Amino acid sequence: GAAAPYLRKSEKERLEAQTRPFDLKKDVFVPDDKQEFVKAKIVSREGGKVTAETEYGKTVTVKEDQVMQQNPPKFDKIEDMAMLTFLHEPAVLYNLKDRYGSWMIYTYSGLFCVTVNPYKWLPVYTPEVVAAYRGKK
Amino acid sequence: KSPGVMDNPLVMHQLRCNGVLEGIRICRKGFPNRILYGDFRQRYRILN
Amino acid sequence: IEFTPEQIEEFKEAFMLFDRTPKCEMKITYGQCGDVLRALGQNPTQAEVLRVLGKPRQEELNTKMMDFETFLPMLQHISKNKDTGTYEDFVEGLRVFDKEGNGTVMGAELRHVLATLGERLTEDEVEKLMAGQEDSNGCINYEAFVKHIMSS
Repeated sequence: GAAAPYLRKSEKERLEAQTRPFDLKKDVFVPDDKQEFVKAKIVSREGGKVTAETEYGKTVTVKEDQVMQQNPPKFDKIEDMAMLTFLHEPAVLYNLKDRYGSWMIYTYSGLFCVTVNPYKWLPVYTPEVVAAYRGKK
Repeated sequence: KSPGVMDNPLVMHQLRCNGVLEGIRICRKGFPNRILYGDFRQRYRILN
Repeated sequence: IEFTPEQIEEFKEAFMLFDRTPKCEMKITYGQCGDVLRALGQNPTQAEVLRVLGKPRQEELNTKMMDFETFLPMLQHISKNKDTGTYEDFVEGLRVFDKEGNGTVMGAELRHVLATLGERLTEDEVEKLMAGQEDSNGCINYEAFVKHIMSS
């Protein structure tokens, strides 16, 4: 829908075409220490064993079952969570970490929302916000 | 206890720990808006 | 179409009333164009009011003044409207609330529909619309309600 100022996230998101040619189609999530879960590519599959690199290019032999499928940036920095498709671990992990940092503490993960405590008197709780929100649509 | 700062090792673990994954797997269709049907019917009426 | 001797008197009376001045001048504000026409008997939306406003002003007081020479070409235009409403549109409409075929309406559910969508009423006007008496937990009915509205 249509955006507001910083109460919502940057919900007038774009669809930057750069990201599109990536949906083709053998990229996966590898475990890292630095960020946690990152992006890898299947280069060659030895049947049950795989040779999957990473963002850092180091080529590694892996076992099939670890390979979590990539969940496209079609769900990057939106309000709710709902639409995130391939629901394995890292697909969620990345998305919330960058939500908190992007100043949006609270987030819709359905009704049972997620908040990552800011610890700071953020100027959101002012009666400007509490003037608009009177049984609002 | 620091404002704005985040750690990855901690958050890594915590998102795995608060059943957040499975939590989004159901609460992706789970309605966060919920009111009364009598009202919404009466309030929309002559749109059609 | 043009105004009859009876209609000209109706327009003159209301307009002369609207002239509120210690020294008089014979003008109406564009804002007051609302309730004028209403007292004249024509039932318009604020959309209908602003539609015949010389100035693209919206609601405020202290923009433009209109003479009777200007006001009449307003009235003469307004008379054309056909869709004013009946009773039976409202009966069909208000029946939609039902769940068990009772035609009965709870107080909270009834106040909310008045406030929310449209030109809208306020909290205050709801307090006026319902001030009793002596029915708890806490129902009105659709038939008697509408007929009192039309009755005035």
